[PDB]
Amino acid sequence: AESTLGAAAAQSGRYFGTAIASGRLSDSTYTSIAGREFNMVTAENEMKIDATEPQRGQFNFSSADRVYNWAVQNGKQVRGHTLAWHSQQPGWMQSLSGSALRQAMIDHINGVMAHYKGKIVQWDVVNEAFADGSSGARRDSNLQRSGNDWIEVAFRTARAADPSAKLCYNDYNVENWTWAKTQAMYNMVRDFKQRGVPIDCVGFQSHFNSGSPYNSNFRTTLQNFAALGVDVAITELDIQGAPASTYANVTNDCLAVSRCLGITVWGVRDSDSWRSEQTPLLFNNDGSKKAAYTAVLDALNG
Ligand SMILES: O[C@@H]1[C@@H](O)[C@H](O[C@@H]2CCNC[C@H]2O)OC[C@H]1O
Repeated sequence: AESTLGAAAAQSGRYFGTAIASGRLSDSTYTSIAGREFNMVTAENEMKIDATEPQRGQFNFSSADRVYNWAVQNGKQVRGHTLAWHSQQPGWMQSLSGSALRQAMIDHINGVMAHYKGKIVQWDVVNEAFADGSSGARRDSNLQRSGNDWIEVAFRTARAADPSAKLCYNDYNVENWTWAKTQAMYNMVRDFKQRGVPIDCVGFQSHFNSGSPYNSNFRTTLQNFAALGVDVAITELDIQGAPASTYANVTNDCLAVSRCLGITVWGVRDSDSWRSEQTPLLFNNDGSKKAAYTAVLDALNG
């Protein structure tokens, strides 16, 4: 048994990660708790399209490198998030459509992956391409309006740019095996594997709440995607109210699936959360451990 989340996960060959915000790297409580507890880092915002390419052709890795360098200095690996997404696009990309947008999407993947070549274990190459609800349709965005092949082209571009990186598709509301959105993602990955589209991993954001609740069939979802020949990862876990029971269920689901690489929670303290009002993380505002922290650590330790 180990006394910290990352070390506990590492005993079964897994990681335990968090999202890191560069502007908070001067906060001593934040940096010391995150340093101690996690062995994997995702940049919360700094590796997104707008942050990394604020003007077309003009990259800015200053804040991204602050996160990457903090991670490596503190003994963590890094998940890159995210190369192609409808949200947080810079204005210049929002205005593009069609073939011009396709070229800009490819150029953006190539430039960011070149900067980090060989240094990023997993990339969320494409994020949030499915619509919510019963349709299983693609989300409407400039990217999707450029053609159904946007996702496959992003993945082929990424495979050529950095053959060492594991290439992930990441989404939310895709954890419950019975949901239409989950099945749409399953059918896409299955099709990609049939047609030779490079995809190595699927990320399950795991933003659980009353409208999108945890279900024990998450373990079935994880198993069934692993059986397609991809790794699986829990990428942005948070749980409304932070119940200990659900936090332990999720942890045990990952521990039960050989190709589940690890778990990232989407922040450190409740006050760091994008959904702080839902008190959905493992640490209190003062940095003390919540009941859910103990439940996770115990589950990791068997
Ligand atoms: O700071 C906020 C981030 O936490 C938020 O991150 C997204 C959560 C949902 N899945 C994708 C993540 O990038 O993005 C908005 C930002 O304001």
